Amino acid sequence: MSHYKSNVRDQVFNLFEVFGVDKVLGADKFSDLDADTAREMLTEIARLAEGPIAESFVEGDRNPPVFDPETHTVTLPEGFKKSMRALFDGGWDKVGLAEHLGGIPMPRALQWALIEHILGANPAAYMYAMGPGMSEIFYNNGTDEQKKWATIAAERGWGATMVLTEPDAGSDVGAGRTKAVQQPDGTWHIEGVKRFITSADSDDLFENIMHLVLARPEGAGPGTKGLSLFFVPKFHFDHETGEIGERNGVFVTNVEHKMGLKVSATCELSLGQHGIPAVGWLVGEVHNGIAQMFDVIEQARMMVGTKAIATLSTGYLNALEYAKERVQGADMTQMTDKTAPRVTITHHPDVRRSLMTQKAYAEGLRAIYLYTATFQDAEVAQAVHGVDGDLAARVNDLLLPIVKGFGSETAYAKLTESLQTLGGSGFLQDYPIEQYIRDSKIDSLYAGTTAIQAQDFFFRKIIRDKGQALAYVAGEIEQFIKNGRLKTERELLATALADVQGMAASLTGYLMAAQEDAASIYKVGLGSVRFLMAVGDLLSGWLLARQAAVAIEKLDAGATGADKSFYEGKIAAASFFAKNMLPLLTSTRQIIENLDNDVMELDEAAF
Amino acid sequence: SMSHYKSNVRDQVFNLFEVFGVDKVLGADKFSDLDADTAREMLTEIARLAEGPIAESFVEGDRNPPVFDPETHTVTLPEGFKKSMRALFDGGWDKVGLAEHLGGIPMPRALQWALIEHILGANPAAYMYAMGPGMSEIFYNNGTDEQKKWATIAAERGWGATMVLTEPDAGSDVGAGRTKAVQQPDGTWHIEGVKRFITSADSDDLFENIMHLVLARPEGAGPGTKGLSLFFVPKFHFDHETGEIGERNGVFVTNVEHKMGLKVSATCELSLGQHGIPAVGWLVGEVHNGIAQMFDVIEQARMMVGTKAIATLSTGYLNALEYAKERVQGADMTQMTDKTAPRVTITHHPDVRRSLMTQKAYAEGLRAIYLYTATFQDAEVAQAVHGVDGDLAARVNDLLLPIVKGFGSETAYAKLTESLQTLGGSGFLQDYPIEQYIRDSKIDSLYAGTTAIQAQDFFFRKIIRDKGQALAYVAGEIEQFIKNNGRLKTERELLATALADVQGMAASLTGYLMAAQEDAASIYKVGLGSVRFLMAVGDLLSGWLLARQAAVAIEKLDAGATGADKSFYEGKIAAASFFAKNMLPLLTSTRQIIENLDNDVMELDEAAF
Ligand SMILES: CCCCCCCCCCCCCCCCCCCCCC(=O)SCCNC(=O)CCNC(=O)[C@H](O)C(C)(C)COP(=O)(O)OP(=O)(O)OC[C@H]1O[C@@H](n2cnc3c(N)ncnc32)[C@H](O)[C@@H]1OP(=O)(O)O
Ligand SMILES: CCCCCCCCCCCCCCCCCCCCCC(=O)SCCNC(=O)CCNC(=O)[C@H](O)C(C)(C)COP(=O)(O)OP(=O)(O)OC[C@H]1O[C@@H](n2cnc3c(N)ncnc32)[C@H](O)[C@@H]1OP(=O)(O)O
Ligand SMILES: Cc1cc2nc3c(=O)[nH]c(=O)nc-3n(C[C@H](O)[C@H](O)[C@H](O)COP(=O)(O)OP(=O)(O)OC[C@H]3O[C@@H](n4cnc5c(N)ncnc54)[C@H](O)[C@@H]3O)c2cc1C
Ligand SMILES: Cc1cc2nc3c(=O)[nH]c(=O)nc-3n(C[C@H](O)[C@H](O)[C@H](O)COP(=O)(O)OP(=O)(O)OC[C@H]3O[C@@H](n4cnc5c(N)ncnc54)[C@H](O)[C@@H]3O)c2cc1C
Repeated sequence: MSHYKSNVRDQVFNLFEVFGVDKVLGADKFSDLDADTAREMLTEIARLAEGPIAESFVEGDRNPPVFDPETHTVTLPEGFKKSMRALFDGGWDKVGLAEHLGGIPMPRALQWALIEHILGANPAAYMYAMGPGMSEIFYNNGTDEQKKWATIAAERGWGATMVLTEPDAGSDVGAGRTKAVQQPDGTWHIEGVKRFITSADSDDLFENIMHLVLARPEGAGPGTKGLSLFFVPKFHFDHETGEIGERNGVFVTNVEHKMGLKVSATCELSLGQHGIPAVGWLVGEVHNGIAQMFDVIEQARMMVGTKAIATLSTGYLNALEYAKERVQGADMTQMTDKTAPRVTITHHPDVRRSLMTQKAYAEGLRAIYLYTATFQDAEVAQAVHGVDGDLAARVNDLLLPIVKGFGSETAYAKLTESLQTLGGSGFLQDYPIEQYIRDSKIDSLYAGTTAIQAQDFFFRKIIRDKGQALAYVAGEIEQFIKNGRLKTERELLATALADVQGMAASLTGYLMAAQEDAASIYKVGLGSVRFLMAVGDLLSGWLLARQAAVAIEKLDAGATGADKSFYEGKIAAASFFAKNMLPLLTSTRQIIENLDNDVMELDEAAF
Repeated sequence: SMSHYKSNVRDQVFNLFEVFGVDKVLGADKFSDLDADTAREMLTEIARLAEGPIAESFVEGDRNPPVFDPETHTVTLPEGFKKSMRALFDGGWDKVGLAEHLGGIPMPRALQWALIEHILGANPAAYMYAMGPGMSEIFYNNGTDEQKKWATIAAERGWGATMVLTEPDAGSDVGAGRTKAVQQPDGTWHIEGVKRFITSADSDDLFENIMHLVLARPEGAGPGTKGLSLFFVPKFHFDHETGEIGERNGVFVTNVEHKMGLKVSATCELSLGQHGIPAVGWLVGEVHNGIAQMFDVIEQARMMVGTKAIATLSTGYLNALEYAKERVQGADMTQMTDKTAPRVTITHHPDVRRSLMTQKAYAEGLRAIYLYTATFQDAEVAQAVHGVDGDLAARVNDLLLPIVKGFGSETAYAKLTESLQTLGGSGFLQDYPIEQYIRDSKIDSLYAGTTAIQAQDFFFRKIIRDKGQALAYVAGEIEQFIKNNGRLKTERELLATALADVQGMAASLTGYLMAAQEDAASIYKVGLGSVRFLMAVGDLLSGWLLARQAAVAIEKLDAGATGADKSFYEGKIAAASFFAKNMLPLLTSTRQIIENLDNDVMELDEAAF
């Protein structure tokens, strides 16, 4: 069929058998959505993804968008716009939208499971379809008058952008210099150049685009605290009827040539530089821009991590299908007999090692983002964890940089194994793995680099949090550890939990010691990404072991056939991950415990 | 990026002269007519040519890739890339290390691969196209007297060459190939089959002829690699006396692959005797010894591929470093709470220094590894610089090749991830060369034998079949460095742990092999651990060679180095110390993992994956 190989079975196993999300289906906010309907929804969008969405995956990469300087617009390849129309015609751009904007109320964990299929099949398609979701964010932060415009924007399916980055302001958002000048009538004129804006033009997919633009009001203070957020539409419109009016002064000037994700137009965006003003409306009519924009960034970060995990999953399943059919070499137990029967390559230990590595990380990462999503609804977190609203928000905030940072880094790294499994054929564009790699490289960069994820995780999600979310998660792991067929895995998990706790203590010591010895803080920076990755590995190992515990229960109860095979794979993956990935965390702890500032004191000229 | 290529002659000369003492042999015996000054001038010259005319078409070759005409069975290469090829030819760089009697300049292999590194960093496909004369020398070495005259012609005319092994069903398992050879009464052979993934099988109008060295199975020969013979199959027939090109021979490209990277290297389906015209082949050396003869070629290809990956990581790192030096973003971490603190260049950030020193230490440790390996590729160099005789040097070179290839390919691709990350969002742009470095280097874990095949060769052939003699030699050199100022005390302690870890890995895997005498399935544990073992030995060699470099750097600083020299030597100490403290300890956990491998993953139903 298509390049995209989906895994609804594993999503349903997580949602229902592991986390118990079906417990809230049929109750309260989700009163009208039952478990059967949720499963039909996943199967339906999986088929959409495997069909018309994936159909244009190759085309978007081989025949990428073209910038037109004669009109300051972008043209998209026809096959990809056909895929977009399939997404829209099915109403999938209203996934998880609030009911009053036309959505179907559902748990976030189900919402992200639906979205995984789009991100695996053609992830730029989800990015162009995020308009109604961003209109909901504008609604939540807007005045009563602005909530009327957001409703129009959602109902009409306008596109949307998030507009922060400038040539000199990427990780350091607060350095932005785009300016906002209030006009007598209460609107603002926005002036500046922004860079790397995803979907800044989208051909004729939509009748309008809502740009949500960070800019600094004249006279405002420095840094991110001096930023405000502005609603800046591509076209002016009638605030009552929605009728599209005159062009607004916000124009793309270039489209970047990228390693991958080529069909996502990534644009320099000029505001008020082409002779008409870029009129913006202060969101909520309050000056609170970085806090408002982080509502969007949080979702972008969830999407980026889920995208990376979706891509690893279809990479693994492509590699697995290939390995099952590729005949090459003799069985290793017959390697000295040059007339021995040839075997398929799944018989080779290094290939089974590779495949189980891909499998355990893909499925561990899926469990992680679905686990994370179970904290994004108060009702779900109460129902399935017994955790109240405040703690749930802090745990979600803790896990987001794991989904994003650990997800992006891990998926790209393990796709290397997926390609390797194809041999020389993995290097061909004939197979989709090399495009998976190119498309996923950006996931460690956009929505905040890995280093920024790791700094967020430690300084904000742990230290500022006074460790409360982290202690909750460590307690659940400890509970699992304390509890026969999983005794070895629980012992390996106990070592890994202790290692992560040791890392956290060492970095906390380096931070606290910076009050008297300022350079001590550098050791936190030196260790931060490795710590983030260690926590990701610990969470993967724990959730895999929890899956294997469920699988043991189901096999004991008499699972047969394809179910039995699935459950056997969960036990194998949990055991392989505990025995081959978790122990490296001990060496990483000892490395972190011995970090020093030699590398910081070295003259720059010595590099 | 046009001038994408950033060279490092200074580090090459440091290794060649200050660390390994390869100048000990320059001006003596086989190298009597090449002195150290000349060697350094050659490195400077090809590095300048690489940074200029060769690198000039690096982007062009990827963005305007070769185009196949299926009716002429030929490829057209972009003009800018052919201009780069002519610059290489006009300088004689396709004859680096060629025997004097073939028109070469005799030189140590360590110098030859250091020269080639610059071409591989600037435009690696250019060197692949230019390997013809080196092939001709291998053909010369393996040929009859008469073939030696043809090889001499081919080298003097600069013919291109290919190595033709792979078929759709015979990649890792070379012995499965079905291409056949049909003996003719006059002693020639007619070759019949379809080969796949053949690099340079057509090369536009770069050459007047191409020598295809083709593995094929004589009718009625036995199975496996042992049944294969090697055939000289020219693209054009030619006058065996004068070299004048004659009738087109029956060997035709029928497809050119669309690849992730290395796009300018035409990778070809090659049809032999399928178009009603015989593919005439001449039996190499007029003996049936094909897989042994072809491994002369494979050995050089594996060395090249490892050197290519390392060359590419080096320029990726130097590009990231020059970017990081200029990019202002954020406040110093000591001022992160003060939102009015001065902005700093990103080399001030701990994670960026960590990233950069990771790239540096791996790029420089890998350079030391391939140059160390090359010092064993001449008996006279191995004797002068290491005091080892010809037989042990060959076994040590053989031990190290899968490390250069397997560990070099895997490591370079992985650490280029850090190089790209250093550029931030800009690293994802084609405006910078790192994303093409990544795509171009992914192939290096695959062609010339996959990493799994490298690790299996390393363990079974280069350790077990060798009775551990080469490994024991290397380990003994590491042990002596550890035993020998206490300024490298911590590094030596860390290397001692890493050496014991690698020895423990080797003992575990050897134990699994011994157990396979009793339970055949125990051998699977060797396969499960083999790649991790090969990578561990690479880390150990990197950490050791960097520490040796640190010891020389300490001597030079003590003697009073100043200026740029001083900065260079300080960076060697920092790299060796960073690598010992951040890379080597992981080998302890890897050893423990290998000590506990089991066959659960082998017994699992394939359906459960
Ligand atoms: C259908 C479902 C319902 C509908 C809604 C859901 C749909 C969502 C739609 C969104 C889609 C997104 C994608 C859009 C389409 C195209 C795809 C594009 C993908 C990626 C695109 C991008 O790259 S956008 C640019 C991303 N840039 C970054 O992420 C910035 C990276 N740098 C940093 O994060 C730095 O660390 C910052 C900038 C934070 C450092 O500045 P600072 O030193 O001033 O920060 P601070 O002092 O630490 O805190 C300042 C201020 O900021 C708030 N804050 C910080 N960190 C926060 C986190 N992690 N979470 C929330 N808020 C955060 C905070 O208000 C703080 O104030 P205080 O609380 O400290 O007082
Ligand atoms: C000194 C520096 C100066 C150098 C100058 C440069 C000169 C080079 C010029 C090049 C000419 C132009 C060429 C242009 C090409 C440019 C691009 C190249 C890109 C890479 C292209 C490729 O990929 S070519 C295809 C590569 N294929 C492989 O590598 C094969 C992978 N599979 C394996 O290796 C398997 O492990 C094999 C096939 C070996 C398993 O078969 P088997 O089970 O039958 O093997 P065995 O029983 O273990 O051994 C059989 C036979 O083979 C000999 N042998 C095996 N392994 C050897 C090694 N490592 N080294 C030498 N010989 C080896 C051995 O003869 C054995 O017989 P026994 O000795 O055991 O009795
Ligand atoms: C495909 C793509 C799409 C994008 N889409 C959008 C979009 O829709 N909207 C938008 O607003 N932006 C968008 N961006 C911008 C993107 O978020 C930025 O590229 C990213 O935040 C990194 O910023 P930068 O590129 O300026 O890199 P830099 O900030 O210059 O980072 C360079 C290097 O320095 C490191 N570094 C920087 N500061 C620190 C620090 N304080 N501590 C430690 N290390 C540090 C980084 O980790 C990185 O390794 C997009 C980018 C890409 C590539
Ligand atoms: C760009 C490019 C250029 C090339 N140029 C040439 C050339 O000039 N000449 C030439 O002869 N060939 C050439 N090749 C072929 C190349 O050497 C083969 O692709 C390579 O040997 C792998 O073989 P394969 O692709 O058939 O993969 P397979 O052998 O099918 O390997 C598939 C997977 O199975 C694994 N596997 C296979 N056998 C075993 C085993 N026994 N034990 C454990 N794991 C195993 C592999 O490691 C890999 O992960 C080229 C290939 C490429 C991609």
